[PDB]
Amino acid sequence: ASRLYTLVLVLQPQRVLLGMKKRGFGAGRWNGFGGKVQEGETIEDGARRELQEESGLTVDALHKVGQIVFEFVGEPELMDVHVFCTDSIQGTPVESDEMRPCWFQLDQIPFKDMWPDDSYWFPLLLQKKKFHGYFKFQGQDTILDYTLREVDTV
Ligand SMILES: Nc1ncnc2c1[nH]c(=O)n2[C@@H]1O[C@H](COP(=O)(O)OP(=O)(O)OP(=O)(O)O)[C@@H](O)[C@H]1O
Repeated sequence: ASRLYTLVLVLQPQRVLLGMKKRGFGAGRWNGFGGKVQEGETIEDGARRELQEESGLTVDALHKVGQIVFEFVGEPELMDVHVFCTDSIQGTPVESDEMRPCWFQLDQIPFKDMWPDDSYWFPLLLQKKKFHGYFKFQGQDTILDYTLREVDTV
């Protein structure tokens, strides 16, 4: 019972781009760019499309960095999130009614205003490591249990 999602982090040597979600589930947090994979599109195609829709950026080269499964107690569907990274983009980030982009220096990542699971795997992403993770949440603020392991192949 899992649904496919993508998450894209535009990570450059000195900075990372995040977007403040304006509405819906998880509004008020800085997150990567992503969403549900559509019928007839590959996971990577879905990741490229979501980055454009949510940030206005065009990505050519994408790299798989992680796979994270999110469980929300009381919600039947698991989120099967395929995480990707790019340092190679075109365009300028665009603010829309749904999302506000902002660049962050790597030592100023706003963890207090991000999903709690980011504090576990973002440090791996910054050190160019690949990972498989699982987080079980109660509501939007509490991690009940989790697992996280580094892998060589995502
Ligand atoms: N680290 C994280 N942990 C948990 N949830 C996260 C997360 N990062 C992140 O973006 N999310 C949530 O993941 C969800 C992604 O789904 P979404 O943005 O609503 O997209 P959709 O599948 O509806 O398609 P879209 O509207 O085209 O983007 C949102 O509810 C975000 O709050």
